[PDB]
Amino acid sequence: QPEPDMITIFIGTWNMGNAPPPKKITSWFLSKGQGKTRDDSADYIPHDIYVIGTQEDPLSEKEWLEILKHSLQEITSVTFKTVAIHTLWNIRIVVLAKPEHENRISHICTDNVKTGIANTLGNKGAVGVSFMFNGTSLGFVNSHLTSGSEKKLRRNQNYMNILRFLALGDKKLSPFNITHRFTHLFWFGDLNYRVDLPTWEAETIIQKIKQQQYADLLSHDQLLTERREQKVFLHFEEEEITFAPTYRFERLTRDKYAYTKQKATGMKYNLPSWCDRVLWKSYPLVHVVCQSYGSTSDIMTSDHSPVFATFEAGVTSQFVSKNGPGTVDSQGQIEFLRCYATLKTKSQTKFYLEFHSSCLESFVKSQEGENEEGSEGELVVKFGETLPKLKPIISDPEYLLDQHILISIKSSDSDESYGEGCIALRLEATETQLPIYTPLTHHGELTGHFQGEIKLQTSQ
Ligand SMILES: CN1CCN(c2ccc(C#N)cc2)CC1
Repeated sequence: QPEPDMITIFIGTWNMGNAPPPKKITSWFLSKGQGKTRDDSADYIPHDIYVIGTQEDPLSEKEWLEILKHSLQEITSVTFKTVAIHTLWNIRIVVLAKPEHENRISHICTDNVKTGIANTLGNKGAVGVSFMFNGTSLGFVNSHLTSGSEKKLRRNQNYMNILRFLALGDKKLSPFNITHRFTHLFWFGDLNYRVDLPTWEAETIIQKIKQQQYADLLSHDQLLTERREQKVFLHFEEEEITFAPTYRFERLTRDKYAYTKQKATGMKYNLPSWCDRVLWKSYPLVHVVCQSYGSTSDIMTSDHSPVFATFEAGVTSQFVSKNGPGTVDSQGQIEFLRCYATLKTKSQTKFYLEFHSSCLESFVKSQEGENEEGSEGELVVKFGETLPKLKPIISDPEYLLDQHILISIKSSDSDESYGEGCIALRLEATETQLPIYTPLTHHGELTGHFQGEIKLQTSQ
């Protein structure tokens, strides 16, 4: 039985509007409805992993697991295994996998973050799941962010609290938040960003939707515009949206958007919006292709429509050589030449680097770099040719070229990370000096850059 080098992952997000689902929800798992939909010829082919995010979910974990498993069994004739289920209030994540993957999945983690303080603490936040699939780390975040058209900044703050405080993945990666811990990170949910047009334009917006003319609406989508201005979701991707806004519908039809202010809305308008989203971030030069992104048309119990996304994702095998794991492979080495970090910090402390990777027996601390002043005010930390030679556990190029090195730049004074990034070892050549680059972030905000050259030696 050969180990896979690709899997397909289903991501679903649905705000259920505190109503039980209808008897049939198979269209969701089949990526059928509006948008980028899945070919009919694939309907019987199971995805490898299904990740279901709900919000305003009124069901018990048991009730929802029974509907999900029976749904997938009807579609695929496969009885899926439950990897994980985690619920915060009415926010839930379920991870299901094909039975053949049971002994490929390990290190399962779950966590939640509650957003807001006092007033604003009590129903919004996120749940997450991570695990290893053979040699590949996978993370999944289902978030229900702050509602309301005039709260995009709150949403962006909820995002930063969730990425700072959701504790998933390998805890040995202590300098790194969830945006660096996984080969593939999927973030989805009722993110609650709105189409930011005047209230008086509600019927115009509805007209545009009925004509399937989304361009003038998406140019005012707060998630796209906030992302464009680097206010939120920096270094994440989203597929092009080609489906109608998924909120706010009259229940039991999809023929009507209910946008007018009501006591039940706190006298807020809910102009038609793409509240329900799927985004991802994968390490550099790993295969990840979105194969569907859309909304269902036939599930109408909620004032939101379910959203689906599917992905091809590269995975690697759990590699064993004669040498590592449990020792170094002297035929392998990673060298760094002419490296420097450019930091936005106004501070003057010394800095050192930490290199973290599952290709190393443990993380490596560098010597302190030399601080200089950039021509436009910046701090430049020069490492020159001073960085340590990294000793991988396995030298086989079939393993080593698939790996990644996480970098943190840390203050000598405080041992606090000022910036985190990631370098792919998927190089154009071995035994050859080649440029490398990563942006550096801290709490998911840009703090600098790391650049230089790498020289990778494999056994070939
Ligand atoms: C690195 N890429 C991902 C983020 N980018 C964008 C572009 C347009 C909008 C809009 N509207 C939002 C984000 C640039 C390309």
